[PDB]
Amino acid sequence: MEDFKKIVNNIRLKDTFDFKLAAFPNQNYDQLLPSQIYKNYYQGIEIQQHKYQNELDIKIINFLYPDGDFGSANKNGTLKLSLMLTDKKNNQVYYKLLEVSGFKSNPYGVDENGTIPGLE
Repeated sequence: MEDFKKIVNNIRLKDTFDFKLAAFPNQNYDQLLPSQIYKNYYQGIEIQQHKYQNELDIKIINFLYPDGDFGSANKNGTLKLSLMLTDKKNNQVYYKLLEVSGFKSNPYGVDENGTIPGLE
């Protein structure tokens, strides 16, 4: 169908697949702060794999702040997606961290509950 090692280097959000969180079914990426996603994906992630579904399986197993703390992520509207990629031919599982931006952001990194990065 297509060699896996050629399609894995092409996995990109909004292209190959999209995700929707069980906690925010009707909200786009740009209306969600990275911190909101990080604190609510435990409710469930629905993957919409648009391409390569014959050859590959894409799962987001963890959402991580690029630098380890929400303020930094909320400022850049960025997240580090920890992925699990299954090669459907051989059935081997591969892991890959992918950094994506385009999520809601605010200049100081304050979160959805008013918390300020580093204060208190």
